[PDB]
Amino acid sequence: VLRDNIQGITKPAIRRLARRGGVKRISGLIYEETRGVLKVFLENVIRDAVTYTEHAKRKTVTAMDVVYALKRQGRTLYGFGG
Amino acid sequence: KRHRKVLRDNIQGITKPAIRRLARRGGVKRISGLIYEETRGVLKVFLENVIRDAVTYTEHAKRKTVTAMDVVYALKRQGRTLYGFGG
Amino acid sequence: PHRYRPGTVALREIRRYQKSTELLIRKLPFQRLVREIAQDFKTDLRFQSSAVMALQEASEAYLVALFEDTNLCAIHAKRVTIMPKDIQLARRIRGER
Amino acid sequence: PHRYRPGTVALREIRRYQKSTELLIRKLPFQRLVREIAQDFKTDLRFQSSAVMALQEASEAYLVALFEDTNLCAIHAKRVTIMPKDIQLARRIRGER
Amino acid sequence: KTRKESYAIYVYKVLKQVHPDTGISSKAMSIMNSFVNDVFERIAGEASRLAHYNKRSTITSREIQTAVRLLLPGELAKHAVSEGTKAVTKYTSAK
Amino acid sequence: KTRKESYAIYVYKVLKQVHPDTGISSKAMSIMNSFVNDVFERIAGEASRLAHYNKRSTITSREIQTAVRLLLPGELAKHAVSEGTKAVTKYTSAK
Amino acid sequence: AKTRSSRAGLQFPVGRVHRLLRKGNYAERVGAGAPVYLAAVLEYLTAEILELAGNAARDNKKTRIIPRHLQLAVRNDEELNKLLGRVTIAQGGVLPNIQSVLLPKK
Amino acid sequence: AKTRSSRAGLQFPVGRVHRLLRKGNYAERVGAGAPVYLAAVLEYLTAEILELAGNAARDNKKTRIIPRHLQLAVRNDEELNKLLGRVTIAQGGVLPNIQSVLLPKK
DNA sequence: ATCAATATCCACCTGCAGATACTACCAAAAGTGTATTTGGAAACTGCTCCATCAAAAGGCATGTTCAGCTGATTCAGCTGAACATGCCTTTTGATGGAGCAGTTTCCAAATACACTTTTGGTAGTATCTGCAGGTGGATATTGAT
DNA sequence: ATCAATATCCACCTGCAGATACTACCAAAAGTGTATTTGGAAACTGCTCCATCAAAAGGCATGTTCAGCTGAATCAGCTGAACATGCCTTTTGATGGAGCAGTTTCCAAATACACTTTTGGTAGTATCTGCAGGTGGATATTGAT
Ligand SMILES: C1N2CN3CN1CP(C2)C3
Ligand SMILES: C1N2CN3CN1CP(C2)C3
Ligand SMILES: C1N2CN3CN1CP(C2)C3
Ligand SMILES: Cc1ccc(C(C)C)cc1
Ligand SMILES: Cc1ccc(C(C)C)cc1
Ligand SMILES: Cc1ccc(C(C)C)cc1
Ligand SMILES: [Mg+2]
Ligand SMILES: [Ru+3]
Ligand SMILES: [Ru+3]
Ligand SMILES: [Ru+3]
Repeated sequence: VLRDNIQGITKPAIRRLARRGGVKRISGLIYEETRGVLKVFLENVIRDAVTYTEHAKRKTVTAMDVVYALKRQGRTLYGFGG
Repeated sequence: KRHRKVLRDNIQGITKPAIRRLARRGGVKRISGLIYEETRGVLKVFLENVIRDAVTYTEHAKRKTVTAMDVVYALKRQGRTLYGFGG
Repeated sequence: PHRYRPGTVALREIRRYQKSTELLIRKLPFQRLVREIAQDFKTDLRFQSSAVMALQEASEAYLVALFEDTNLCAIHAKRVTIMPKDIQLARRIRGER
Repeated sequence: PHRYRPGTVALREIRRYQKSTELLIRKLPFQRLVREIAQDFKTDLRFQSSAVMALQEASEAYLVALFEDTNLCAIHAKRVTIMPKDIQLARRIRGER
Repeated sequence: KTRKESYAIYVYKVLKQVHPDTGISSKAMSIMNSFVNDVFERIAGEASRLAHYNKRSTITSREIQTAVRLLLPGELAKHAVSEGTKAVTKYTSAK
Repeated sequence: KTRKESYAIYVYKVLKQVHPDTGISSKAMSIMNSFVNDVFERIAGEASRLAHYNKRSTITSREIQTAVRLLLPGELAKHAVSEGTKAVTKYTSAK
Repeated sequence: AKTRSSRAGLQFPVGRVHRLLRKGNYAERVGAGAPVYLAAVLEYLTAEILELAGNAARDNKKTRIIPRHLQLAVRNDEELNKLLGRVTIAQGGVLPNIQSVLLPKK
Repeated sequence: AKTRSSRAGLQFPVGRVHRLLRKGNYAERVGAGAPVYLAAVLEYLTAEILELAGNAARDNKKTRIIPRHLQLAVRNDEELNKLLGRVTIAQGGVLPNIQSVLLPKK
């Protein structure tokens, strides 16, 4: 059952996230749109995190690498160090 | 110094035509009558935030004069970096 | 023979989900998507367990909040249904476009 | 006796203003407003004249950008007329609230 | 093996003064730690900036105070300032 | 009559290289000067943090390089990295 | 020997704060009161959040503060919310809030 | 008797850039390659913008680059537009841009 | 209205994941006493440029008029919500091994210091030139008809 | 379509602002060279904690049905654009001093170095408990009628 990983982010899960966001009714085309948006978000943050990893001459992305990438993207996160 | 004129209601020097122009530069074709007061409000908030910070840098330096640089640093703090005035 | 009206379960879920804090995407699907994307940047990468969690926490918070703005954009246009244009408006105004 | 239809001069003005770079608010009025707001924070202040210019360049660029966002909120609502609610939608999405 | 520092115990000491019967989860403590580190960085960062703008080699409480005003919203700033000036007064007079 | 420094003459040299018959207004120069200072501070900042995160006391061209990849978007980063690498290699061999 | 914290009447480590400022390249030099002041500010802000998070724990019939309590504390206070306006508290969720136009008709 | 700039093949000033790095307290120590590499990046970026600004001046039949041309340069280029997405160029104006629905007829 | 299907509420119970408690420990900060280096208020004064006055350039305020936009009403049809569960993907837990992190080493490179030269700034007085803002004159755009 | 009122686009000109120029000079640079300090790569290695996978758990892909939302069509009322009109306010150019900003002396304060005392992170072993997750039954909510 060959399938892209992006599609593992399913309709029900995207529906749950919308719900926490106060959304009542959802157009059918939202799901592909949301996946798009999520992929761009992960690209930008992952790009930066990996860049921290490479710099530290490591092969493992640490939580700290992620936390720092989030900070500089203006999305400070609390609870994973630093 | 003798006497020091009272400043009041100056927000109103931001006239209807001046606000229309800024809307134009910003691509706006049609403007409801209520936009003008709303814009004055928004402008006033923006100015207080930047002046507060600017004046704070001035006082820290023990000066009486607000510099271009005080403003430029206040603008930077607020994520509205300005080029053209020494920073 | 008992059926809930359109929107009843929708409202019920909003209350449920606005009350809890669990992650709402399954861990595995998310993990693969992460590794996939990372591959385009460097090969032979490993991830700490807390690294992937941090990424999931951030992506869900980001998406939850964007659905707030999007919902406001739908409402502005006198609708109750979120559409791709509402997400697009939100992202454009946020300066992500 | 002659008249342009509503919207014709408006578009003419858009092209004109989008073409030039001069400050669109009168200098003295803008300067009194700065001095007033500052005086309310602290008395007996002076301003370098480029300080005032800085603020004015900053405020006009802020307001022009806000109007593009506002215009997009009106258009989203299938209107061509900007309203206070469009500005408010822009500022909330922008995280100015 | 290497010692990993944390504000965790000081946060915990302050918890007890404020709510002697109340505890804290690990995850919550880690958040609180981030909080202090973050605010630390924002304040020191602004202070550094100030010292540089004014051609000074030193960060004094004057720089921290102005930093606090710039960074904190209104009422939070005022109290923080008063807690700060307070701590310095008490500290000096003490032998 | 204190000496106020700027990147003005270097901006002007580079301008001659790319557009030999073109001039620059002083205002345009002022903006050019702000832009260089701006980029400078932003790269130095990222390099600073980076070093600290890695418990380093030294900022080397390796730190600058990563700061450039963090700060600049795609194609500008690729090219800027070439030029800086080129300059260092050439700098090393030139003594 | 007596700690600089106790001298200043503080639960927050003046010594550590002093050191962290030095090895932070914030400036060439560091005055004697700056760590004192800075540490007080941090203690202050911690207490503020801890109080309100405590209260949030109380409301939900709990004695153990969890991330959700910090989230409710911070976002229900105008000033704390503004300070942490570009910050994400892991495992905090959101404030219960439904746009009224979405409510069913009476 | 050779500058580090000529040694590296650069117009931008390596000495200056070395000096500014030290006094900015970015770290205890500054490596010898850092000002070299940084001065080159700076040179690169300023060449990139001047190229594009030069063209905007030429497109307007002008010989002197003014702030409007710098703004045309930056805003018309995807990458410089992003690098300066939170910056304002005094006296730069905006890009001519009218939304479709605003135009006459159908 | 009533009636009933189902969601929601509160109370009480219970095992253990995740909290507090604890002592050794030792190592590494933080604090204490001595000698050294350095920064920046205060005192003074040149001198830039800020505040504050009168004359000229044109933009603002206000009333009128009606074009066309907005927002209400209605309505057909499309589209997303709700629904039941076997089925297939994720979760939980079990176990080698990559690699990250701890430690020690030694040297290439960085800091420090002290003449030695070069250069980037300004200042004085001059000298050149791109273009903004005026004119008139030829071609587009717009709206009535 | 045709006519025509009005904006727009050229082109050409000319003062003069503001830009490029240059000659004198200099202090603060950057450069050169020699002495001494050390950061971090580099190499070995120990033990987490990460990938992998088998077994156990359980959320979701499916298609069918129709309530109720979205968006097109239509229209009246009235807001906001255009424009004419009278003139008030801003802009432009030329004359007084508060305060900024540059020099210097001098001590109050921070650095440094080495020393001596404790605090805070870990690990060890065990010690303790708040509450998520389950039960039962009473009451609220929703939807059919
Ligand atoms: C709104 N109000 C409160 N503060 C912000 N803005 C402008 P003013 C009045 C100070
Ligand atoms: C509200 N009031 C009471 N306390 C808390 N906050 C700020 P201040 C006034 C002290
Ligand atoms: C004094 N401060 C610290 N804590 C206790 N009290 C009341 P709030 C502010 C929390
Ligand atoms: C409404 C109002 C007017 C002025 C201010 C200043 C003092 C910030 C605040 C609120
Ligand atoms: C800033 C502020 C506001 C209120 C109070 C109360 C205690 C009177 C104190 C400080
Ligand atoms: C000083 C003070 C006391 C209480 C609070 C909370 C309870 C709002 C905040 C500051
Ligand atoms: Mg006032
Ligand atoms: Ru106000
Ligand atoms: Ru108060
Ligand atoms: Ru309180």
